[PDB]
Amino acid sequence: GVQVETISPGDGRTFPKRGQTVVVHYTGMLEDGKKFDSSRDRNKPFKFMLGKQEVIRGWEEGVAQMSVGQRAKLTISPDYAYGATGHPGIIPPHATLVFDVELLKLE
Ligand SMILES: C=C[C@H]1CN(Cc2ccccn2)C(=O)[C@@H]2CCC[C@H]1N2S(=O)(=O)c1cc(Cl)cc(Cl)c1
Repeated sequence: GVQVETISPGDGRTFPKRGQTVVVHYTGMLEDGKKFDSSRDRNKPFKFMLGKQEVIRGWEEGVAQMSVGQRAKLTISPDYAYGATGHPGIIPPHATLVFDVELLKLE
């Protein structure tokens, strides 16, 4: 599954739901490894629409637990990320992922 651990608090009121456009900054890391990607490298925020399965399941379930303004750590098991296959060259097989996510706004 996905574990959500808060780093810094959001508004405690505005939590995204299916069909909303969520704007975030994030860093993605392998558990027991290093960073593999971040939004903040280019500084252009990452945008996605919740509940359209355009991001991994752990994001779908974990970002839905975040409110606007919040920064949280998401720990995502392989079955909620990229499973047995991964994405060779960036995410290995059977990888647990850790993300530092900051939910900026709904757009
Ligand atoms: C590239 C940005 C996305 C990619 N996706 C969607 C997705 C789309 C197609 C293939 C793999 N993943 C995702 O679901 C998640 C979570 C949202 C932020 C980013 N990733 S990510 O795990 O950091 C990532 C980032 C990058 Cl550069 C490549 C991969 Cl294969 C995965």
